[PDB]
Amino acid sequence: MQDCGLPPDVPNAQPALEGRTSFPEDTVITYKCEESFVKIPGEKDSVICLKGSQWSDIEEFCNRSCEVPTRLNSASLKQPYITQNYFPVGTVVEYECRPGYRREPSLSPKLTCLQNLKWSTAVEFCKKKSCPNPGEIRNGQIDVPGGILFGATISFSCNTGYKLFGSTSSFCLISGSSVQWSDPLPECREIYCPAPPQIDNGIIQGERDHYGYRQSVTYACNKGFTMIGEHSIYCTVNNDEGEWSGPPPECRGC
Amino acid sequence: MQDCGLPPDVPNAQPALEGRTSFPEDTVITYKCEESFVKIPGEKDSVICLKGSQWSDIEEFCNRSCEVPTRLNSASLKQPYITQNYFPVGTVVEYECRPGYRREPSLSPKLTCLQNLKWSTAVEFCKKKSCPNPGEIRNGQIDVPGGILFGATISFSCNTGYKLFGSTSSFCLISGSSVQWSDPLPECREIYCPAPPQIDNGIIQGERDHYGYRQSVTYACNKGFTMIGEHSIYCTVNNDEGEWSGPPPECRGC
Ligand SMILES: [Cl-]
Ligand SMILES: [Cl-]
Ligand SMILES: [Cl-]
Ligand SMILES: [Cl-]
Ligand SMILES: [Pt+2]
Ligand SMILES: [Pt+2]
Repeated sequence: MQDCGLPPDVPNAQPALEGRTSFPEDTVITYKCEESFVKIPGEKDSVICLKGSQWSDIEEFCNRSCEVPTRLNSASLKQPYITQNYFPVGTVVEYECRPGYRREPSLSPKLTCLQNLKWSTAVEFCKKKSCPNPGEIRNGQIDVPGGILFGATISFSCNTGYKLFGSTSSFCLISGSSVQWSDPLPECREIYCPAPPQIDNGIIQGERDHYGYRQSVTYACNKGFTMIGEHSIYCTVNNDEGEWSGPPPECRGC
Repeated sequence: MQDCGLPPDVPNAQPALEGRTSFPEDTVITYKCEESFVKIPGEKDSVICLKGSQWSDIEEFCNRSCEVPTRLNSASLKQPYITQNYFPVGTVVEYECRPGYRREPSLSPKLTCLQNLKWSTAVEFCKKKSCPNPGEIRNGQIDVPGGILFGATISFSCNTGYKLFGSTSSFCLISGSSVQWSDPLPECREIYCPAPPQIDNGIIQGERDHYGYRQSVTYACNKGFTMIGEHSIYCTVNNDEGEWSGPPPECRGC
């Protein structure tokens, strides 16, 4: 009926004594690997106090191991590395691209545990996916300030004389399997000036169905009359309504 | 004696006595109609001293006449009115159109000498001839401010994106028998933008031989290069030179 003394001394491991120094038979003491040490899977990490005041045998069960690889935005830890914590020197793990990222063939998606207990240099093996080419807007313009990769933003404009109809911008969002543009290409439609005013005792030289930006209309008085204002007027617009340069000339009189 | 006294007194007429008061037989004295007066055609205007110191008979030979019809630009006196100077009250003359004018049937080409010794009111019996239809200008405009009659002036313009080549105006001048357009219609030629600049590490999507107004050129970076700028630029045509909307997008980098 004798108690057990102090547990055996295990290298790189510290036992949880619970402030005790003597333990009754059938006492199980568990060790915890020291800093930079991860318990070797399948190894005895504890001791029991047996008859004759004797502790059960126990061998070193800790190996200097890497910390769980740091999360990456481009890729994730494949299985089963994604659930492991024991990473002794020489341990290599494999990654798999996230969404929306794509594999850079020329580069390896593997990380190694260096002697110094750190993961080998990180390379861009998982490169950002690139949305389809914007295209082109008829009588409009697309602005790609920072490429068209996953996360980029592009804007749309309408050339002078045209009003934009649709989305004014678009984002390279991730959509399921691949990547796509948030909003669709708008349309740059041609602005039209309201029918040119008609004048008393005068007429419009060759009238047209519609008048667009920079388009003019020339007037002509009737035999025996005179103008009062500009002879012609042109279709203004600016941003983004169609407007005539000014009032129409004037004929008089009789 | 063989002499004559003073010549008979003729109304509205004054005789040329030549400093003398007595005249020897066979002396012929001539009278000159007074102001506002013209001598009657085919009528004696002179007396002769005959035997017995007696002057030959003489009757009034001076009316009472208008003045040579005032010069007009449209019409010209007919024959023989164009050579006459004796125009007593009631005298009516006929005109004939000049070049390039034409008679206006509805109106009479005759002028009368009124009691007040003036010509009846002048009407436009000889109107201005008209010039052929100016026609039209492909991608251009013709400005007819005051009809196209003889003497009129018309201007020519070139629609946006086109440069005028030829006469910028024309006048309806008389061409022998008729009146014709001084100069021939000009040419509305299409302005071209200087060859679109090229960018480093990029290319022009489907380059063209020439670029006209509102025509654009889309750029494309080279693999591994990010396009930073306006995905495309268009050719703005400003009165009246061809210019690119702006700078071309860029490809980085390095
Ligand atoms: Cl692009
Ligand atoms: Cl005017
Ligand atoms: Cl005018
Ligand atoms: Cl681009
Ligand atoms: Pt005018
Ligand atoms: Pt582009």
